[PDB]
Amino acid sequence: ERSVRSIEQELEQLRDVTPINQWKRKRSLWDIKPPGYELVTADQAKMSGVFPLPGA
Amino acid sequence: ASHLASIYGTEQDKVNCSFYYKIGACRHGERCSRKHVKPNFSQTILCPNMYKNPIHEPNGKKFTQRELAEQFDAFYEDMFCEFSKYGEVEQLVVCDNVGDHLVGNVYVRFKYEESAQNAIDDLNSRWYSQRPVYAELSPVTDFREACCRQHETSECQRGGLCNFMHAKKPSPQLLRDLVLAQRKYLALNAAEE
RNA sequence: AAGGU
Ligand SMILES: [Zn+2]
Ligand SMILES: [Zn+2]
Repeated sequence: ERSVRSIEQELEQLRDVTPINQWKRKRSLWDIKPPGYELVTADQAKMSGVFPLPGA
Repeated sequence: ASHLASIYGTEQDKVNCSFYYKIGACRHGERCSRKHVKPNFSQTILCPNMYKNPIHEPNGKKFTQRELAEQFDAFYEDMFCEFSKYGEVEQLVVCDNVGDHLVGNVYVRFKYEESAQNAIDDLNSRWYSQRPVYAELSPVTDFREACCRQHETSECQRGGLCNFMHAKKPSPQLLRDLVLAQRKYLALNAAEE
């Protein structure tokens, strides 16, 4: 199959590129919860009304 | 005479909302007189009010122009890398508007429709920057029909209150490094079979 | 309930 050949030609081409699953994010703000909300899920916080959208 | 003319999704359509069909967000929201059709199958997802531009903060005019560019690149990198875990990302758009319906809106278009559905099912239970993440499917298909035309050249006289997307583009170095990194991640998940 | 066809 030429599918396996079309992959090895791209992997050797992308030798000096780091894959996206191995990017070292220095200051990622994901999964950071406010102080006190360690036991509160994201669904319970949106329904509580303490975190409303600018529309509401 | 080759095809019938339609007015669906247009500003002349008086039952469908043209602004929600093209931009994915209307200034009236759920109180609008015209219909906002929420798609069940879509490639584009919406995370309203995710990008908080420091310029619109009390202590957020203390940064210089070079520091502001690196801060937005850190945000765009933090978005593209996390959204890539839900499949292939075709385009990432960040809105720099001030209207309550388009302030800090983040649109992400995946290649497959199943990739977008799995994203909203996981983002609605996660957090970002001490705030719960709102995720929903957006009917936006072509961003060219939703971006402000007078904003690409010079600036729009309506300012931040424009009803069209004032997309804040990142640095070309980061955008190129993200596309090359995504193809490498997808090529690595292909030589397994 | 508009600027966008
Ligand atoms: Zn509307
Ligand atoms: Zn504008």
